[PDB]
Amino acid sequence: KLQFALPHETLYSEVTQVNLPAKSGRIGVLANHVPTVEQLLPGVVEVMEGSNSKKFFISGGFATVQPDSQLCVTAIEAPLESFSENIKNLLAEAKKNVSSSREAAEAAIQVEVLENLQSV
Amino acid sequence: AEYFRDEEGQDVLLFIDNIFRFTQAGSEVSALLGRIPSAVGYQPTLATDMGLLQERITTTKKGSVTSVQAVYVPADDLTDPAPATTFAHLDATTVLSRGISELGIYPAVDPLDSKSRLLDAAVVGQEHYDVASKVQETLQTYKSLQDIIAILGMDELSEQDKLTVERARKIQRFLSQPFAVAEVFTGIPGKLVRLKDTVASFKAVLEGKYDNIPEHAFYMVGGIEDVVAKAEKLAA
Amino acid sequence: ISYAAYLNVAAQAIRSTELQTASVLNRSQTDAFYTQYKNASEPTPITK
Amino acid sequence: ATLKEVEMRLKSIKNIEKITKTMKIVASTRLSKAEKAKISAKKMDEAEQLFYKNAETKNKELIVAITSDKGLCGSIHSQLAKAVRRHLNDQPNADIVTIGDKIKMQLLRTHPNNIKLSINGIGKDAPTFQESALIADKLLSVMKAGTYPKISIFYNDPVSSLSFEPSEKPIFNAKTIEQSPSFGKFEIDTDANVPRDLFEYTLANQMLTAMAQGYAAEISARRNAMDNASKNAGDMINRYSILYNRTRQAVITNELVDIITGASS
Amino acid sequence: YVAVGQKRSTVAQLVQTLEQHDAMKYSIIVAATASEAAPLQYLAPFTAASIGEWFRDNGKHALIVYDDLSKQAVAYRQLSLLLRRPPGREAYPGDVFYLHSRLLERAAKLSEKEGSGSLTALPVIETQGGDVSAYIPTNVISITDGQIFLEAELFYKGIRPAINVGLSVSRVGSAAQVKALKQVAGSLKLFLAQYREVAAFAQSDLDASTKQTLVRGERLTQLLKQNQYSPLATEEQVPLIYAGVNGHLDGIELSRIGEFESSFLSYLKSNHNELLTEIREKGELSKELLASLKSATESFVAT
Amino acid sequence: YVAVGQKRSTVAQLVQTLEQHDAMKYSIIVAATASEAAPLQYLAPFTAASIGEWFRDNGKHALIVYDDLSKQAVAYRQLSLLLRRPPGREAYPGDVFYLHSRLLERAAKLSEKEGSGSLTALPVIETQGGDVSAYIPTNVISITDGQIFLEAELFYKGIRPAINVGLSVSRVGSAAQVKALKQVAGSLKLFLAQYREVAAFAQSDLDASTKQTLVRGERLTQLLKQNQYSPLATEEQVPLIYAGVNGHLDGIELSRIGEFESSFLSYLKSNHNELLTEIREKGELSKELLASLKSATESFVAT
Repeated sequence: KLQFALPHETLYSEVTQVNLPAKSGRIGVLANHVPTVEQLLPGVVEVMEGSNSKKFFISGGFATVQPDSQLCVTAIEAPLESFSENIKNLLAEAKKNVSSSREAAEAAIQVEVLENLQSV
Repeated sequence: AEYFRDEEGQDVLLFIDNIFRFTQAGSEVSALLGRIPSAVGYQPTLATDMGLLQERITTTKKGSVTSVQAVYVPADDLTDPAPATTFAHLDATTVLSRGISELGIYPAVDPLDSKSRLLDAAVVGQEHYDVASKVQETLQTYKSLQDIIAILGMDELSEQDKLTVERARKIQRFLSQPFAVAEVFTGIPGKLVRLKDTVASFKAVLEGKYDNIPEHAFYMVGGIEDVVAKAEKLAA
Repeated sequence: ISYAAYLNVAAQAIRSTELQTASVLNRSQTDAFYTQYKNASEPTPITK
Repeated sequence: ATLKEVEMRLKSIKNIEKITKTMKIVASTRLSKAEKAKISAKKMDEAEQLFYKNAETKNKELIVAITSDKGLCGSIHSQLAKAVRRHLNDQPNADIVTIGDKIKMQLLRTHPNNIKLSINGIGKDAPTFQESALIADKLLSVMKAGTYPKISIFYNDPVSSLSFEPSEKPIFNAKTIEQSPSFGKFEIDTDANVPRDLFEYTLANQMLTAMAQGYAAEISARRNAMDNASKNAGDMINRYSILYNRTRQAVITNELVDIITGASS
Repeated sequence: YVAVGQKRSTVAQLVQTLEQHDAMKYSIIVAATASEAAPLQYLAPFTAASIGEWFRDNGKHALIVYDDLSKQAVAYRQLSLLLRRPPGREAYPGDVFYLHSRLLERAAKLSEKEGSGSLTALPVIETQGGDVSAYIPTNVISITDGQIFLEAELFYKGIRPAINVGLSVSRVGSAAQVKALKQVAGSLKLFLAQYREVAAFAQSDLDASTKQTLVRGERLTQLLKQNQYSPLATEEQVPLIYAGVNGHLDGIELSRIGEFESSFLSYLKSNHNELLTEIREKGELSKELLASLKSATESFVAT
Repeated sequence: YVAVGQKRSTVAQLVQTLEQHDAMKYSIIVAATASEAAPLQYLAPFTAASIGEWFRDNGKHALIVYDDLSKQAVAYRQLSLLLRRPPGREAYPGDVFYLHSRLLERAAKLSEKEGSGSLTALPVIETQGGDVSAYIPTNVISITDGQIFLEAELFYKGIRPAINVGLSVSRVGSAAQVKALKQVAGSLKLFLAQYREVAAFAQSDLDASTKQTLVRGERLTQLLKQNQYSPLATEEQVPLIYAGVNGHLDGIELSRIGEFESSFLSYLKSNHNELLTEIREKGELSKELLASLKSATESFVAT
């Protein structure tokens, strides 16, 4: 059972294999998996229910396998369309910004997002 | 009229147009006669003069002059003296509303504002009274129910409440009757339904015997027997 | 920089991708003023 | 006069009726969006609670409360304010963070001592993660949330779609995560500072849910209240209408009498 | 029964109604219908009161209903204007106060020397749109002692008789009551003048105390109404008031109130009408009768 | 045109305006100006009506515009009061109802015996603060059938003519409406009706249905604006209304409606003067013409 929920949408909140990018690297959850808490990093997420796979671009969040086999994924913005150039333009601007200013951390997040997007 | 009633024995019905114009005319004659006009510019003899007109209208042993009057109340102020004098004479009121006509109901008579003073139980018969009271209650509840039922949603209706809605909307359509005179005017042959059969019709509709038949199969129908036929044709 | 502030910034960045909706834009644009208060006086309103 | 002062006042009442009508309808429209949000938010919340429950959730303090900048949302503002006052008797000197003006003012009256942080510029919008995130971030930095061994959040739970019961719930501190037997029901290594991360994340996620519940209660209350207003205004239309009618008749009579008096001479 | 300014047809129905209830034989009807000439209408109450005074001056007790003095007012207005006496206040002639007052004070409870005659005046005033601040009604209110204002809203909302209790007073009424109906009377007028307040603020925090009062108030209100043209015995009124005052009836759900009254009365008559016969003649409820009634009422309450 | 109580200077402007539009060649202006004596003012509409009768009697048609009978009333008042004839309500003569009725009944559409002629009439009444309750307005309103009620707010809001369509009725109405214009304007009545109801919603979060109505209503309001002293042809009334009815104009930006209108007219005049001439001469809108008309509107909407 997968519970994948966002503030403004609710997705999978059964599912067979879920592939997650986590503080602990990358984690895949299949059936019984020991109950965990993981911070989800800004991510490309794949959720597979049977052979069907849906691919989500995710702003990071939290993942918590519950001991009752409920994979609580909470994230702010997760689909395929979310990945679907402008971000590269933005990163250039944001990089210039790092020179003066928290904004540095923002731009760092942007490098991660651009790379993560580029990965798709 | 009195020649018809007294001297031809016939029961007759005499229409009068605006009784506002009766008052207005009387008011002028007073002023012309130079009499001091009384309250709210109305003849001092207002009550008595109307009294003569509306006491010559009466049921004699030979006949009866029934009178339909048209009251075009000024300013819509029922508190005005001219309406008051009229209301004293009136026995029943038929309140044809245009809202009702706008609900496609011809007759245009607003059932909730149509009231009679000889709607008394003894007078109209106990059975008729009970049936009438139920139809009034049904419609009254229906109107109130529709106020928040429409806004909140029709699904909010209880089983009992939508039973009332079902009966009521069927009664509302069943009210629609084409008129013989207006056979041409609507294009639909009229229906005249006798009083005994009116009681019978509403009794059945209240018990929802035929309620399981479309509302537009009750639209513009005649008596209860008639709408059995219309139901069949509508379905066909 | 709180962890969820970090995540928040990422979420805003993520709609920059080409395909967009008003509710998203509203989720990426809001203003307020956090105002301090004393044990009384209110240090000057500073935009959130 | 009599006549004109009646008429202008009646016109005022009419216009008021029109406005209360308008608001009530618009409120229904706005309410629909609010309710939708509240569902999604509550679902998200349930996932966080899934951890806390299964973990065993066993616990100066913090009090956070939410009521919009704007009023005329019925007694949402003051029923919650009253419920703060009772539990601020309970607390010794807890610091109240008031998210939005209406509750801020009422609480300020009750104690000006306890009010340390307050927000403003929230209510007009429907709550969004952006707002919550920033509010949370400032809550951590400004109020140093960890100092408080227990946090409590106040909001208005929209009990039924015609009712609102002011409600509170306790936000679980990082200490809670630490001393809960959540190692026995979940697994983390130690490299992650899961208390310091999960605390922060659920600080906002819990607050956002509370904001959503509240926003829905506010708009719902506003609809209910403005509807009751329309009814009260209607009654006043009828009451002044009778006055108008009487006044109109009286004017005719009084003027007429003057004419008669002149004519008589 | 003085019928002034009433439809000659309607009056003929009234006469027939009275003869249907075979009541004509103890009553006189004076009639000055709408058709009848305005000076006759003007003189119509005064003449009727002369007839009444003959009974009063037999020392015998009588009653006179002047329905409607408002129609006398319109008549006197007409007459005055047709005499071209300058228009009075509100266009009602200025001697209108004298007209009503001279009429009204001829109804009286005399002294023992005069053999204590009665002639009870109940005059019927037709308030235009229920305007209780209008020259003709107020002048009458000032003349009479006590008024029984009736309210349209309640009438419409099926309380017949619609006795508005905000605007009904009796300024010499409590002396009238037989001791039984003083004892059972428990100032329900006060209680339901708390019910009016309770339902005033029903439309804030509705405390259980207010709710309890509301529950009683509502239940009492249901009890009061009585179908028109069916009057009830004085004896029968004693238990009904007892029930409500002693809160025995308060507890019966609103739906079964109608049942409760008829059934209660039937129950009492079947159970022992002896108690009611005693209170009818004695005209007082002894401590024993009060207890016996408490017991009997408790007996009905159970069933 | 019957100029009643109007300053000689104002009527000079009227005469001058008539001369500008060279309309004297079918006009008659009966003038009783302010200066003219109160008997002349009294008889001025009456005199005028007689002038109309010759045309009517000859079986022709004509239009007599009594402007304004409100000032006629004042003159009759002046006469009656000065002749000490009994005064009446609002110090207006008792037979003022009779005066107005006498004038207003001498206009009609006659039988085919009488050569089918008529005298159309259009009385003008000046409302003192919009008080239709006022005695002279109430009387006239009763006598007349149909009213057009201009409203000050609309005038200020630049809707010229300022006709308040809520307060305009025409009992005879559509009986004399041209068939073409009748066909394409049932919708227009209904749309405007919705626009009135949906008016108050003008102040945020609004249903799409409500917004569609709002868009239609605003564009329609602009369409019903007209430049004063520049009447438009019926053959150009019909196309414009068809467009609005078909919601073609809805898309057009609010500001651009005025320009769009004139352009549309010129576009029709150049492109489709076959259509215009057909509309005019047939006096009816054939389905085939309406087909073409939709096309023309579409083309114009595109550019």
